[PDB]
Amino acid sequence: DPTLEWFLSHCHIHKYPSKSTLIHQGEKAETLYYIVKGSVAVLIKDEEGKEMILSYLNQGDFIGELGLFEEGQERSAWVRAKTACEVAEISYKKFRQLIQVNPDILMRLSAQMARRLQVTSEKVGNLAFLDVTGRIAQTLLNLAKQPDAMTHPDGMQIKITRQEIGQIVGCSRETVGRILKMLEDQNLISAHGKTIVVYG
Amino acid sequence: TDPTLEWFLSHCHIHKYPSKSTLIHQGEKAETLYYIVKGSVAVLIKDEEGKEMILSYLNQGDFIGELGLFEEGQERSAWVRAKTACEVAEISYKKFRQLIQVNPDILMRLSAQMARRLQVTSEKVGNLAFLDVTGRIAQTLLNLAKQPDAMTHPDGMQIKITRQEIGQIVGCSRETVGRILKMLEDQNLISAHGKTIVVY
Ligand SMILES: Nc1ncnc2c1ncn2[C@@H]1O[C@@H]2COP(=O)(O)O[C@H]2[C@H]1O
Ligand SMILES: Nc1ncnc2c1ncn2[C@@H]1O[C@@H]2COP(=O)(O)O[C@H]2[C@H]1O
Ligand SMILES: [Co+2]
Ligand SMILES: [Co+2]
Repeated sequence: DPTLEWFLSHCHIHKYPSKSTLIHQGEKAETLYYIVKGSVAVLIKDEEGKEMILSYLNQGDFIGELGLFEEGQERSAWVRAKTACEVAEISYKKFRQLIQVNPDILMRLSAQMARRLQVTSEKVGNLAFLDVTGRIAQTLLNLAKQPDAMTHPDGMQIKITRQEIGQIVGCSRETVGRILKMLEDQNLISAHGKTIVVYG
Repeated sequence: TDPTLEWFLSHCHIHKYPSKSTLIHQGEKAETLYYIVKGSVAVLIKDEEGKEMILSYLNQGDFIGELGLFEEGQERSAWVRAKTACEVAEISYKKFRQLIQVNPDILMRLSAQMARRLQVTSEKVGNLAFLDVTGRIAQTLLNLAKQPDAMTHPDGMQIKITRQEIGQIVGCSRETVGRILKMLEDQNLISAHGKTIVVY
């Protein structure tokens, strides 16, 4: 679509190696990103320093949008490259100009914000309403739908550490280990360390 | 005076909702957007058995029902309940989308609110994670003792909050809250005197 191409023509490209940080929580926010390639993790850290993965974002996702709409905003979270990342970046000042030229670019941005509120709202509810077995089950399904998932003779294969899962659902690495074992025993997955096949 | 808002409002029609009435039911097909002209509401989600978690309080000046705007056929993501007598302006998504094309500033106003809500709800995820209901209640009382209208007290800091309110913050039953406060008291973390609590 030409709207996106137009948008990108006003951006400039940065490349981020896997594990590098694109955005630090608390920074003054002045620029918008769009993921051209790769994936990032959005992270926050509780009052006792435990890291918490709010979301993964992928090709086609905007980042750094939350600071755009009122003056003097700080970045609300850390964003770290999960894989080699290529991102287009544009100043808020410039983006505001584009918005006036073609409102559709704001529509696409706002649509992702709405989706994120829906998703994050469900996540907070599940923290109270779902047990860790349930949260991990859902997470495994979600990861199987991610661009880095691999089709498998037996289903969809994912690569992920117990630590990462713990940071997603809010539990210890050991808890994850035990629950992965249960889900296996329940014939929902087949574990292989940092390699898991999800059935469906 | 906000010319942009008044223009938008001229395309709306007004509804009056009595205190405790439900403006929006989770699951209903979303086709309209609201703007609160007067009053306050609570946004809540519920587990299969109907236990409530409050996500936000919204009041005069806030949009509600915005999350289904960017793609037809979505369901309301939460319940919205009137806390006081409420007057809301309502408009179809179809009409609102036309306004956006005429003047994208109306979408900017909306998006500013979506962005604040995502930050707030993300913070709630970080707050509730890695804790069970007891830990969540302990944390909740500790945060309230740092809020504006939290009066000083010889033993610590005195706050006023009901069991139902606490339960809605952490997503548990008031029965559960009651049990937990008694223990917290026993463990010399707090002193509970009805709707009044002193946090040490
Ligand atoms: N709950 C969330 N879901 C998805 N993305 C988020 C969430 N919270 C923060 N972000 C992203 O992380 C970014 C951190 O910088 P910004 O606040 O400017 O913009 C933020 C969003 O792009
Ligand atoms: N996390 C949240 N914070 C603030 N408001 C919310 C949140 N989740 C849902 N809402 C509001 O509740 C509404 C329910 O209907 P909609 O999904 O159409 O639009 C939603 C928002 O207006
Ligand atoms: Co740059
Ligand atoms: Co109506």
